[PDB]
Amino acid sequence: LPGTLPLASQESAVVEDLLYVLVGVDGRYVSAQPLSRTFLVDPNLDLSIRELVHRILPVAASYSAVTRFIEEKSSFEYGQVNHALAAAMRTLVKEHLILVSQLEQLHRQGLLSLQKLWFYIQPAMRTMDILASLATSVDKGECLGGSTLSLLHDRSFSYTGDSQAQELCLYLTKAASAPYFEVLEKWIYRGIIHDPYSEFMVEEHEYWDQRYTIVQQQIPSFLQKMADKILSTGKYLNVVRECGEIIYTLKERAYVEQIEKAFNYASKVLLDFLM
Amino acid sequence: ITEAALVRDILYVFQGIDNIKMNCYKVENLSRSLRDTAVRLSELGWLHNKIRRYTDQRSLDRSFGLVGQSFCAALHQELREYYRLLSVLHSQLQSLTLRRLLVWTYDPKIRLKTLAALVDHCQGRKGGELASAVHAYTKTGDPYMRSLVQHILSLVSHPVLSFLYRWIYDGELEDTYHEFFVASDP
Amino acid sequence: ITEAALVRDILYVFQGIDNIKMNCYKVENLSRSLRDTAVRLSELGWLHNKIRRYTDQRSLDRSFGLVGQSFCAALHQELREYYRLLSVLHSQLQSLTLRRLLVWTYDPKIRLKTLAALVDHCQGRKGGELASAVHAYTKTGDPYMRSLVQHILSLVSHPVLSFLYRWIYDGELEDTYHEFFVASDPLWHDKYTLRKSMIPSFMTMDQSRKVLLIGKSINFLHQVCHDQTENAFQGKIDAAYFETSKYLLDVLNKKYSLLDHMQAMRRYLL
Repeated sequence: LPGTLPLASQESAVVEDLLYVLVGVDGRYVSAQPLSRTFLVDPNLDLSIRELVHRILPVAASYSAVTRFIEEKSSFEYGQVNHALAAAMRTLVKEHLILVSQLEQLHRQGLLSLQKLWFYIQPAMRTMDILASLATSVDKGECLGGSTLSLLHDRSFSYTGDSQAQELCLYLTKAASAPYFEVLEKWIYRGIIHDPYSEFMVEEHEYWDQRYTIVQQQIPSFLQKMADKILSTGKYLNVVRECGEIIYTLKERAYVEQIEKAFNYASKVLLDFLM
Repeated sequence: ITEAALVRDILYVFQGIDNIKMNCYKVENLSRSLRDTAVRLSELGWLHNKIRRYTDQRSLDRSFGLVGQSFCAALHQELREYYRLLSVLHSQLQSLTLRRLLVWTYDPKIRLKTLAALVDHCQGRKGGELASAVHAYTKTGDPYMRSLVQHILSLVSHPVLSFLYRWIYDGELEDTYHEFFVASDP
Repeated sequence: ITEAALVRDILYVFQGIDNIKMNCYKVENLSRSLRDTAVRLSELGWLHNKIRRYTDQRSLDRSFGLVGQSFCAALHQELREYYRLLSVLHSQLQSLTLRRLLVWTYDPKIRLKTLAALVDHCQGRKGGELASAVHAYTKTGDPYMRSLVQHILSLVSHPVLSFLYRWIYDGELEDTYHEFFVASDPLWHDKYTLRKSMIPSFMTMDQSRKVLLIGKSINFLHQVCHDQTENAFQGKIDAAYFETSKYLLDVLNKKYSLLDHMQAMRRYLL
């Protein structure tokens, strides 16, 4: 019953109630509604106060999307990329739970006004707005494997002037690509293709142009320049085997050059093997 | 009901011992903002009960083999640590609150998840067929899980590589329980 | 109506949320010595609504470009601070009066008067043409404004400098939206056009023909030749010129002997 409570004091009830909705647990007055989440505040609350509350509604709603997305992305079938994408997307959720703890401990001394809460959470309103946009654009068009590593390379190009959401989308793609770049160092420096889930750009079969064939969808779209030298590098390693490190960087092509240094040897062992 | 009283019972529900009683730990007053976090906070205990029944039901019968022991005796080194965390959390109750627990117990909500779901994938497997199930779990990619299960495999696959290094250099296979893939005929 | 009640609503009109309602914020009793200062103080909100609409309306469509996104972003770091002032001010209310707000909010009536008049001078400008219309606000002299806008330009030149440092050292221009002043055509006479419209004001028209020539010199060195490899800003263009071009002749005289054909084309054809 907030109608019987004064203005300057009832604010101390919303801030400690609103400090829980940002975690996922429901609240006392500002409740959540069943399922993109919609919220309900109060019939008898200051109209201006309700408008101010609405301003803090999106960060929570942008959090109830990433949390649901993280649990789902643990499926083994989703590929070895939609996995490490969900792990590196979890460390930020941990640091978002630390930022809500530091607020409640600062709320006990009463030093936390309603307006103060609105500012403090600004680094969180920008980050949990980036991840709630990838989590909703990776599931819209079903992506798994390379097509989930392309989206993290265009959504990192749009923020060319943010310099703050461009450090983030570089931290994800740097961690959501270690599994992919660990099956590649087996297909170039050797001939074996592990790829338990169907995600790699090169699949095999069972007279020699149908043995290994490029799959067009699962191309990282930043290796699209060398989609033919990769397939040609391992292929030469197998017609000899049955007879008898890479890291991702932006605006630096240390891996594009690293592939040419092995394909230029992959042929010199087979061509010499036939002469 | 004070918030401190809830912090007193939750530190027990993390173990199996039950306001909070026993499949969800239905709590039974208090405000809605408290019941929700308790129900979503007392999930470690339910997971703990699941990872405890297996390492107690199969530590009873003597027909589980030699691999099924190094597995049932490697689910304990990953439980003493979960008993060290409960030690630390109890010393501070004398300050921590509900919203402070969520960050404390956000990581052991995952280890207590893989293990609680690693003992169901391998239920009736004994001998080497159990050391085969752990290998399937490795193909996950998640750098936190693939680094955990790839350690339990390094303990479960020690007895298997004990017969192998015996049946290769000495040719004397001995397993009253049929585990090794080399079956002899009397 | 008590004076304290006015101090309660004004704290909200500073944001857009409306006694004081919504172009002036006409207030609707009380004494004349109160209504006048309220209308004077509320004119900070009407400056807050206009800047907020531009960042919001253009944070919706995805066809505003790369430089445009930076300008919209550049208007939020200069709004969180306006969100911090509203915070500290409210705490004091839980004493301050109208005769006390005027001095508190005398400075953020200026920053909210350059920004609310910087988003109208550049309305339909996208790409580099926007980074050239937020530079035409530096010729002002006012030491408080020329040191504010000359920072948003620093956060609006980063994207323009990005491409340039790409189209000079690698010759691979990529902009789905047409922003860079080097327009390609899907190898010397055509496929390169100097866009007269999207040249930033802070680059002289001659400097814009030394980048279109360094980019072309490297793009042509890869495909056809079949080979693969402020004042400090002006020195960077010339450093990228007196090295790339001097190398283009070496690969065009040793791998193709361009000169040995001119002499041989005089002996026989002439």
